[PDB]
Amino acid sequence: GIQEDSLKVLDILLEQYPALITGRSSILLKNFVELISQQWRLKVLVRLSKFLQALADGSSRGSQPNVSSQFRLR
Amino acid sequence: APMEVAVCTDSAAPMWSCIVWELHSGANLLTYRGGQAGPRGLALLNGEYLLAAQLGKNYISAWELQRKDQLQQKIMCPGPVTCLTASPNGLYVLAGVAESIHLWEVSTGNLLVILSRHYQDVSCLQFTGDSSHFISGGKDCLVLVWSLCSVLQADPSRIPAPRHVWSHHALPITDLHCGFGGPLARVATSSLDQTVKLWEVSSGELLLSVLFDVSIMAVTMDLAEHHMFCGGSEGSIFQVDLFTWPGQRERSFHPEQDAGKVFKGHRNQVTCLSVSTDGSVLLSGSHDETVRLWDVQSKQCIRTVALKGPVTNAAILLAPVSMLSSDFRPSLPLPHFNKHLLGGLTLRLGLHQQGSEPSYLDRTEQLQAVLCSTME
Repeated sequence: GIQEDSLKVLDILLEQYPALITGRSSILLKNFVELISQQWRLKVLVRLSKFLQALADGSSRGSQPNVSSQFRLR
Repeated sequence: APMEVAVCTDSAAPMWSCIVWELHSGANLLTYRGGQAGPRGLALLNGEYLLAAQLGKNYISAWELQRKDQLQQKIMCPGPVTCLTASPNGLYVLAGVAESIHLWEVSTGNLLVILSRHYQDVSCLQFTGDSSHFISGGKDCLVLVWSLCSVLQADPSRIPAPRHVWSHHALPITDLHCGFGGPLARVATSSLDQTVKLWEVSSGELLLSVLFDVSIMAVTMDLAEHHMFCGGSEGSIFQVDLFTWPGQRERSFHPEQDAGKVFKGHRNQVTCLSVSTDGSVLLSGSHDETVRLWDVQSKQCIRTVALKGPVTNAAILLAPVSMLSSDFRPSLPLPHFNKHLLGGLTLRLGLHQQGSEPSYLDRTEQLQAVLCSTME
């Protein structure tokens, strides 16, 4: 019950500032795997797709010399 | 000093069919007698044979350079020949039949491949100045860049495809000019939609889209790509300056100056242009039965040689040893050009070392070494 309470919180602030949720994700993706590793698993998957959609939506949103080179001595 | 000639042909041919007259003297050098020529249908082969197409008929004549009379060899094609072009080295003769791009070989005489991608007639055929690529364009508003390597060593069951498909025009093409180079050259295709575009043959990209007022029917460029003399459908010979470069990709002529960059004096179309070597006299044909030389530096006429009937082909060459000499029997006879699709090379050896003979000091040193060795 504690985990499902926190899981609801994630859907709350996801709507309002969807861009900045993906900044410090790192750990959170693992946490989704940790609990799962039926119906309880289903409710996790509802916003897990919304979670993965956040990265996709967040990340998605002659006459010039053309002489700049990308070779670097490093 | 070198010698510059100006090959001219007329579409009526009452007496002559290809008159060669000196540039700065106006005197005749060589004439030829035979059937009428064809637009974009003249090409010197190896500097020895003057092949020419035929207007309307489907075959190609062949004149030996030092002979006023037609030879008995006639290249035959299964359809109306439209344009012809011989490769600069002289190894390959390539002609266009209806929509096909029939390709021959001068050495053996075979017919290697018959390429066929245009959807309508082919009305221009040019070879890049090192005979590595040949650009073909036709009345389907398409300009294709083939490659002499891929279209020769392709499997009989591989149907070779063009390297680049340039489709930006909206009306039939009329002329091309492939500059020096090879895989670094630049093409200057021109269509009937009042545009003259300069492409790149290395990557295949547009570079310039000058839009004129009247339909362009001939484009030529200075050998160093300094000027782009685009003909007109009314008589004017417009001139674009590629080294001033206002700095855009889609220009327009009237904002690009006027009345000081236009050759005038013609009364009909100009389906012929060619710039001399140094770049100071421009030769232009027309449809008003006149071939006149210009003065590109000062936009003035020099002479107004008048042919009979419309002018089909006109260009300025650098007179080879053939025209200067009086006999010059050709090195190799023209073979039997086949008309059906297919080792045995026919060539003269001992030409990769011409002049690589020992010098005087080398022979003297060898003789002295022999003497010294004999003394010991």
